[PDB]
Amino acid sequence: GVDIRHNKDRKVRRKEPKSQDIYLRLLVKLYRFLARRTNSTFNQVVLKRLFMSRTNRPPLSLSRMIRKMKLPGRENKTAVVVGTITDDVRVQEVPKLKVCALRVTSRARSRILRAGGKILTFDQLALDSPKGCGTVLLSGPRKGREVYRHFGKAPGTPHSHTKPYVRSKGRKFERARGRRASRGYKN
Amino acid sequence: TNTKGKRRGTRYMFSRPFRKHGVVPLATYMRIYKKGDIVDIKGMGTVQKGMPHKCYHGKTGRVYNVTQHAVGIVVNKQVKGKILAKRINVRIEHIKHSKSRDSFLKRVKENDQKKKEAKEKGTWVQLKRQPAPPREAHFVRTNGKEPELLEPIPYEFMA
Amino acid sequence: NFAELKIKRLRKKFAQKMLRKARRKLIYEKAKHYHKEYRQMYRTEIRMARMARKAGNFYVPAEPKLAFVIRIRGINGVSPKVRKVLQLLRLRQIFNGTFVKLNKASINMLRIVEPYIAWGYPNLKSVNELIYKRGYGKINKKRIALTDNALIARSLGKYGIICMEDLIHEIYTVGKRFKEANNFLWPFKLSSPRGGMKKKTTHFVEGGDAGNREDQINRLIRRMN
Amino acid sequence: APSRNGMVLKPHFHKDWQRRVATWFNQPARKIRRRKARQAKARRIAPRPASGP
Amino acid sequence: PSRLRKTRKLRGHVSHGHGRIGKHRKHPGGRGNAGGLHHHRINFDKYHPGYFGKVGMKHYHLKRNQSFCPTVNLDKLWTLVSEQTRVNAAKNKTGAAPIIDVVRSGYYKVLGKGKLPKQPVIVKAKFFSRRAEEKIKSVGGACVLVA
Amino acid sequence: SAHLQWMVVRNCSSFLIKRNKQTYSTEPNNLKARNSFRYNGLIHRKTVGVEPAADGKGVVVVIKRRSGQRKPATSYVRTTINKNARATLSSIRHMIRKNKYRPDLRMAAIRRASAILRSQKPVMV
RNA sequence: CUACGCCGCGACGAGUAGGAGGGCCGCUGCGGUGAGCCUUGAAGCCUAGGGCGCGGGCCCGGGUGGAGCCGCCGCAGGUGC
RNA sequence: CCGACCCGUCUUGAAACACGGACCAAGGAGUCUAACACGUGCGCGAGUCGGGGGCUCGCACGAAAGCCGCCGUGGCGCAAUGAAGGUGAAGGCCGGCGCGCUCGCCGGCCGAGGUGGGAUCCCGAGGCCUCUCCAGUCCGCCGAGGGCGCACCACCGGCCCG
Ligand SMILES: [Mg+2]
Ligand SMILES: [Mg+2]
Ligand SMILES: [Mg+2]
Ligand SMILES: [Mg+2]
Ligand SMILES: [Mg+2]
Ligand SMILES: [Mg+2]
Ligand SMILES: [Mg+2]
Ligand SMILES: [Mg+2]
Ligand SMILES: [Mg+2]
Ligand SMILES: [Mg+2]
Ligand SMILES: [Mg+2]
Ligand SMILES: [Mg+2]
Ligand SMILES: [Mg+2]
Ligand SMILES: [Mg+2]
Ligand SMILES: [Mg+2]
Ligand SMILES: [Mg+2]
Ligand SMILES: [Mg+2]
Ligand SMILES: [Mg+2]
Ligand SMILES: [Mg+2]
Ligand SMILES: [Mg+2]
Ligand SMILES: [Mg+2]
Repeated sequence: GVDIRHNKDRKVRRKEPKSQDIYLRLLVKLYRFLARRTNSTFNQVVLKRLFMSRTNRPPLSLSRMIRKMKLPGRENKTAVVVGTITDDVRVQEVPKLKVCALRVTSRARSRILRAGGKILTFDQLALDSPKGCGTVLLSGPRKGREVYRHFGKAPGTPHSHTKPYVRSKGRKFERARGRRASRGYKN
Repeated sequence: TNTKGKRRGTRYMFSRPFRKHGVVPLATYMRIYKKGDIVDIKGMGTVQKGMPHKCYHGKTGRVYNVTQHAVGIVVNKQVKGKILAKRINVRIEHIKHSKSRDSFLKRVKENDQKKKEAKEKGTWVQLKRQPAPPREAHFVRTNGKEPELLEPIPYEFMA
Repeated sequence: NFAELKIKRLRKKFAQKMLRKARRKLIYEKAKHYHKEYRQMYRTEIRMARMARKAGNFYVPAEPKLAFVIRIRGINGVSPKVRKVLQLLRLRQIFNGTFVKLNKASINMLRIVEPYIAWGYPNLKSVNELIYKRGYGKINKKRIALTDNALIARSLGKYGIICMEDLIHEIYTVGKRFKEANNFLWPFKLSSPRGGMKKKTTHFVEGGDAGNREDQINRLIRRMN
Repeated sequence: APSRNGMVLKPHFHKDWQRRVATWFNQPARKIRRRKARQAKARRIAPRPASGP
Repeated sequence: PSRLRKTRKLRGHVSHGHGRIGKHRKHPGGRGNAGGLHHHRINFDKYHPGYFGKVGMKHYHLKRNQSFCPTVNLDKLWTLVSEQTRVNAAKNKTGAAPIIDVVRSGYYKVLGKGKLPKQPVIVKAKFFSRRAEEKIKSVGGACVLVA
Repeated sequence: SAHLQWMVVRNCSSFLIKRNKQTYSTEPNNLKARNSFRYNGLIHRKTVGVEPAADGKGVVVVIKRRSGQRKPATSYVRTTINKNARATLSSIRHMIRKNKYRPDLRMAAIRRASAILRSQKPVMV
């Protein structure tokens, strides 16, 4: 025998979309060809983002996309997001944007098109720039989910600011002993 | 079964060396500790204030805070199967500068000079220190003397 | 345009033909030069001791700088310090072998795994037979047999090692790129020693097989591969 | 027993709840019966508004 | 779908995924939140601090309708009216500002998170915050009160 | 689309036969009768099929016209070939290779026609 | 080239409690599909009959029996001793 | 001929002088509901959800499916914090005046700050071309360095409640 260890042999990663959506699997087929047959690492990132779960493909708001496109030297570039683009009613002036997204909210769609923008699907993006040249690969906030407020250290430990799992928020619900110096301790 | 006293088992660890009792020499109060420099935590027993815990005796850490009569040190203490960076306040009697880092700074100062000097004047020189190499070939002369014969000696009962 | 593109292709075939020919002549001449260098090393060691004995003095030869380390004990029940050092020598299996450049750091690593290895100083014939018969290359994390010179050239040609003769010279005479050439060598998977071992559980100097045998490792190699 | 993080739950099922369980398989039949009675009332008050005063 | 569950795979394994040593017994540790202060104290202290004890004044007959007062920030303010309303004010040569009645949209208090576009507007509400009125004033608007 | 309709019926189809670690497919225009995107006889804008004739002599080579895609009544053009073995295969090869009509099915169609023609000559003892 | 497909190269393979994946392993019922099977013999049962699969199991011949049964895509379990 | 102790089981240790098992057939044990938590799939997305009600030949299937929108009441989310009265999340810079008093009146713009990392993307010296050359024609590839920096991490500021 050999003096090795087999507990890390199988790398745990998505090698295909767990979805059975055929329109998704078709452009997974397409970008699997583009990643293999070109030297562009853009196609590789897009391909592996097509396998990711919905929690790993968070939505990108309209305000966040406009902010990233406003950065210097990013004009006349196609904003590419592997996920959903979402309208933001906190912005008032939507510029002209050429944008390729996996899915666009029907209200975000109208505002972009009204501002003279262009919307592409990923099959139109391949014919546009197969190597992903002149694109800005954006992403939604991965940790912007309610679950991440609960993750981290345990709530009853010092210097931890993680949200406890409580059925209700009120002065009767998990606030006395361990939460103030007058009832036991505070940490 | 063992007690949890803060100074259990420090009978010799915190005691003074033989014939080294008395007044604390005052150069130990004139050392300058900035932030980020490397200190060794001894923990002498003459001064009972600000004593390091016995687990940090002999360990080495890096200063991060400097107060009137003490420093804060980030020192790694291994707990079971993990290592975590404790932050302890220790009075300056119980520490001293670590000579390991002081010599490493010296080698760097010599390195940057050596790079500039040699590159200016044309040739390349070795800066990485190598481990001890195998001994080279050399001629060992006899100087006209035959090497002395050695034999094991007969056994005899000493005492 | 068929005629012109045909001639352009035949020009590129011929240029490749010339370049392959020129690389072969270089390989031939490097090996001829290495043969001259080796026999110079052999004659010089003899001559230096020869001239010392004429004067009545001694010629202490230069200490060996290359070793071949063979694991001789299995993987069952090994202390954690020995297990770690053997993994650092890439000896994870019984009757595996590898070349070790010798200095203070490596020698003290050998002393720790002393009961688990037999090692020594291989001679030139040992280096030839191991690389030629049992020589594999770790190319792209795979164990690819060294059946063509282009395998070495694509992975070690940037160091000047572009043939098996270059690899053997780099290993035998411990060159600047010994670490890269040696790490490129997949650890040698030798057979059981034909004719058997004396006793694997004791040091060589006490009628066993473990520990260091200075030049007697070559006798073991002939049986092992 | 609690296991790692979780929510402190207080299920109100300590009181023999299985004797008093209300099923709604008669809900579609109840909607039909109500709709029928609404119509019958509407025919009974012929020109008056069907939804009442 | 019971066919997709662990029970269909644990046939033939005698312990049914619950161990041979410690087994699957009825209630080891008590039922429910048993022993939250004695033998489950570590879990309660670690994950639910503040669980034990009283804090604050108890108030009988709390009517949730009396304290009903939903809030809307300044950034979502302009969405309470039509899209036509805002642009008509912005291109209006006359400095006639529109009226936003947040009580009509279901809010009572106007809070001051975000920023407002540079056009005056009259905002009607039951309550304002200090920074909310400050920012409405800063764009040339007006803060008026209702009941 | 051929690829879209393939993603629908690659596993859920009435013509599918999964049996004995094999997978066949029985739509009318499937040369080699195999469940494959290349040989599927329903999803492509242009397909070719070879069948025996109504009588027990000759073949009927059928091709899909390009215009009436959604009009299955007229979507197929059937012609009968009732010549000797060598002249028949030349007509099928010319129909496919010369017209550039699905050249990837040239050899499958020729082999299928050979099977049909050989299945029509009298059986031996 | 059933791209959920096919091919190439290298390394490796112990396992209780336990976890996970695959199952063209198996039972029963439902929605589809097989212009499916069947009194010219279904289910069931027996068999020194022929085979397949690592295996769970399955197919086929012979006999008895005398009226129902199964494959594939999904769905649901009072589903394997 | 070689090997070969009886399974199950609790056990540090079972072939055990430990317990159950004479044999065969049939039956026979992690189910359902409720509540959470996390993961994944789907629709819509600062929204979302009709689940209770009503309307459609009153009903084989159909106790299904479809529709409502002045049925969205309501739930959950979009705002937190305090025992509570209550309060409640915009900043960056250039300028003139007090005193640019550690600072107030404003203007102008920009619209969540900055540092270190950071996939991807952009610019790019100089190279890779043909029978050859002095002279460029149009784009293809490699590439020193340079630039904007997604998500995320560390840190430093900033805003809200006590
Ligand atoms: Mg093995
Ligand atoms: Mg293992
Ligand atoms: Mg004191
Ligand atoms: Mg042993
Ligand atoms: Mg022999
Ligand atoms: Mg098991
Ligand atoms: Mg059993
Ligand atoms: Mg195994
Ligand atoms: Mg059962
Ligand atoms: Mg027992
Ligand atoms: Mg016992
Ligand atoms: Mg036993
Ligand atoms: Mg006994
Ligand atoms: Mg007994
Ligand atoms: Mg018992
Ligand atoms: Mg008995
Ligand atoms: Mg049974
Ligand atoms: Mg309904
Ligand atoms: Mg409401
Ligand atoms: Mg940053
Ligand atoms: Mg901060």
